[PDB]
Amino acid sequence: ADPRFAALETTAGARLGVFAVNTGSERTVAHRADERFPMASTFKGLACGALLREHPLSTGYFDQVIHYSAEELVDYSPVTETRVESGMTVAELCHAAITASDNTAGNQLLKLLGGPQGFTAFLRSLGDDTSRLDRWETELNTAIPGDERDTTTPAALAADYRALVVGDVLGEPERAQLTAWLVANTTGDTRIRAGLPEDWTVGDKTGSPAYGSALDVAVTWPSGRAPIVIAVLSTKSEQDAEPDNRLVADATRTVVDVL
Repeated sequence: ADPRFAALETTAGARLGVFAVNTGSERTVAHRADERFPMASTFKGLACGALLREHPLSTGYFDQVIHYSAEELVDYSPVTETRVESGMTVAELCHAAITASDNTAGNQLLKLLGGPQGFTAFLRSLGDDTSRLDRWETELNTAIPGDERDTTTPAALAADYRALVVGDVLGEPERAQLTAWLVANTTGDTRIRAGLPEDWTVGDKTGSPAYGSALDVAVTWPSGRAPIVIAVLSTKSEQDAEPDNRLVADATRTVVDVL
C-alpha cells in the first residue's frame, strides 16, 4: 500500500477509509476499504437511485406532489421547510436531498421506499450485503464507534455509486438525472472536489455526522478518460470532534497521484 494514507490519518487524528477505482483500467486504491464508517447523508444519492429504479421517469411517478406535513420537518430542511404549504414533487425532493442534503427530503424518499428497511433491501439488490440503513434523519447521524447501524464501507459505497452512475442498474433517463443531481451538488466544494484537477467533471454526495466525521463519495471524469469512482470516509474518536474537510481533499489528491 502507499504509505501516504497512514501518514495522513495519523497526522489528522482520524480513521481514514479510502476506496477508488479507475473504471477504464480497473486499477484500485484502498485503505481500510472494508472497515465500517457512518453512511449518513451519503445514503441520499442511493435513495434517489432506488426510487428511480422502482419508478422510472416515464411512469410519471416523479411528477406527483408529496404533501408532507410541517410535523415531519426535521433539523436541516433548507428546501422542504419552504414548501410545506404546497408540497413538493418527488423530483424536487430528490434534487433537495442530493444537492442541498435536505434531511426532511431524505426522510420523504425513505418513506416512499418503505423506510430504512426498504432502502436496505435496495442495497442488497445491488449486491451490497454490507451497507445498512436502520434509522431516519436525524438519528442516523450519531456515528457511535462500533455501532453498525447506518454504516457502509468505502468499497461498498463506491461500488453502489459506480453501479448506479457508471453502470447500467438504472435506465438511461434515470442514470442521466441521478448524474446531473450529483454534478450539481452544492455541499462538496472543500472535499473530493478540492483534491481533483480543475478540469475533471465531478458529481458527489457528502455527509458530516457526529464523531468529527467527514464523508464524501464521487464519480469523476478526467478529460476524455473513463470515470474514476472515489469514496473517502473519515471519523474521529470523540463525539464532539471537528470534521476535517482538508483530510478528504488530501486523501483525494493522493488517490489521483496513485492512479
